[PDB]
Order: sequence, then structure tokens, then C-alpha cells
Amino acid sequence: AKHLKFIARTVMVQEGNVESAYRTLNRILTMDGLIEDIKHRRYYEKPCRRRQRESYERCRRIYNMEMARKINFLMRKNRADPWQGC
Amino acid sequence: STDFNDKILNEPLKHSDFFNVKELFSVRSLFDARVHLGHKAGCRHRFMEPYIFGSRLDHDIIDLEQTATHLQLALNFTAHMAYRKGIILFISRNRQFSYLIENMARDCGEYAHTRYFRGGMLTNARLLFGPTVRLPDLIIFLHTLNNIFEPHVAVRDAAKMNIPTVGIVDTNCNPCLITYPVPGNDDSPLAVHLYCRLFQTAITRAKEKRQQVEALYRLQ
Ligand SMILES: [Mg+2]
Repeated sequence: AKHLKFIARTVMVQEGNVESAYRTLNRILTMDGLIEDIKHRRYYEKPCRRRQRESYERCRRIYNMEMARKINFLMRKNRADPWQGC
Repeated sequence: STDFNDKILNEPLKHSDFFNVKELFSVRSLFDARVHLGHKAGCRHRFMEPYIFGSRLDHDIIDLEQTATHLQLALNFTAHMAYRKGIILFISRNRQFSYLIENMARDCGEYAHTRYFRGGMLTNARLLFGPTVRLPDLIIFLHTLNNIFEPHVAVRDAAKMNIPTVGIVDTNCNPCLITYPVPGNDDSPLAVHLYCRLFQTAITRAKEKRQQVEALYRLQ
């Protein structure tokens, strides 16, 4: 309200591909967490539910990051079997 | 029969090194073969600490003095068993050395099982092979771990069936049930080749000495 307009969350379309512009804007909002924040703020998430969801998301992120680390670590071992037959 | 057994089987048991296995190796040979390199300090096993000299930049170093003593004992045991004509079975799930170990077994006249150890090969042997089958008198593990970094089930089964086990135990292995552990590097081709050559030489020496002693006794 008290800020200048058309600076925040504004993207400029390149060569007229408004679809690309909207994809870029959507990526920006998603990465900044605005889309998820709006979806969650539609209805009031009581503090206990909010805490449980935050804890669940933290555990999910820890597990996913560790599993991704394991996958990237073992990806090299997807080579062709060197000792085939024996 | 009585005198024959007394002078054949029990004669070598009166000598510290009847087959002269100590000459087959030296700490320098083990070092050159890299028997002293273990896994990272994170993979270390709690029971392998007594045999680990230290940790060189998070890499374990196996005490080759203890390796020399243990290898002396293991080679002497293997030589005595081969002399007594027991069945020696070489077990290893390292596919990099399956072919080599099979060839060594065939050359030295002993047996090898480098394949997927089916459940019951030793505990269910009578049913699987036949009621009169003869189980191995000694099992030599060139790699006491299976291909998922767990102890070979043959170790537990051999302990169950009372079959003595010689075994090369790396810093991530579990030597608790291996009768004659030989702390060493089981992953370097040089080390594995040295172990194979040593056991082959000891078994061949034992068999040829058995033949020589039998000939000496029977000719008189
Ligand atoms: Mg190893």
C-alpha cells in the first residue's frame, strides 16, 4: 500500500511470450513460498496443526535430502557389471 | 596301523613349524602387497580395533606384526590339515577374484565355493548332497564379507558345524567366529594374490611332505 507499485513481483515479458513470463513469475512466487503461503492462509491453520505440519515437512526434507545424497553417491555404481559371469 | 598313525599324524604335531611356513612370507612382502591398508575409520568394526595399528588420515592401518603372527598360525594350521588330508574349501564372494580363487583351488587340489552360498550347504549338507557326504575339514575365507558388507553366512554355518575357519579379516570385518583370523587387506589384487599364493604353497608343501613321509615310512 505505502510502497511503490510495479516493482514487487513484477516480471517483464520477452518478445511477447506471456506464457514464459507467467511461468517465470510462478517460479518466483513458488520459490519465495508465496503460493504455499496463500494456499495455507485461505483457512486458519490452528497453531498445533501448523506445528505438526512444520515438523512433518522438516522430517520429510531431512529424509529426502539424505536419500538424494545416497542416490547421488551410489549413482556411479550403475556401471556395467565388470565381472560378468564370475 | 597304530605305529603308522603315531609316526605320520602325530609326528608333525611335535614341531613348532614342521612345514616351514614362516619362510613363505615376511612383513616386507605383506607391506609390498599392501596387506596393511584397511577401510576408512567410519567403516571400522569394533572387534578389529586390536589389529589396527592406527588411522592415517581417516584410513586404518593394520598392524602387520599381528598380521605376521596370525598368518603364521593360519598357514601352519592349513598345512597341517592338508597334510592330514582334510578337505580345504576356499570361500570368497569377491567376484573380482572368484576366477583366481577357483583356479588356485583346482591347482592345489582343494575345493572352492565362490558363488552364491545357498542356504544349508553346511547345515543341511546331508540332505542336499547325500547322507554320506564329507564336509570340509577347514574353510579358508579370502573375503569373510558377502556382497552387501555382511559376514558370510558360511562363517556362522562353519562355526555351527565345528569346521575350523581361516579367514582374512579387513578392518570392517567381524573376526569373532573365525578360528584363525589374519588381519589384512582383502580388497587389493596384490594382497589377494599374496594370500592365494601363500595358501596354495602351504597346501602343496603339506601334501608333498605327507607323500614323502609316507614313502619314507613304507619303504622301511
Ligand atoms: Mg575389505
